[PDB]
Amino acid sequence: FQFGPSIEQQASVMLNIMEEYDWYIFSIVTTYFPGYQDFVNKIRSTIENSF
Amino acid sequence: FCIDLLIKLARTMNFTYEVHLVADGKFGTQERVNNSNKKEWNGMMGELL
Repeated sequence: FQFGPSIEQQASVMLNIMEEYDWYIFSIVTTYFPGYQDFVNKIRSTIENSF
Repeated sequence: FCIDLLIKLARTMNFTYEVHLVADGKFGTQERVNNSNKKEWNGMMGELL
């Protein structure tokens, strides 16, 4: 076990700081680093589940 | 209305049927739930799939 953030919950904090300062305009830039599947999927999921 | 039409559909298309009410009581919508981090259908739509 590790004292480390997850890729998903790091993306969750990214949207939290966007919400407080009202940054709703998005742009995802990723590479072939083996975590790009999980990073954008978590971000895409939260977009569709809020007013 | 729909049971009378179903009896007609079964007779012409020659199949037998077992009718059961939907357990959820709902017609069916896509719900994330987020327990599995994936959307799933509820209601009659979920039962069919």
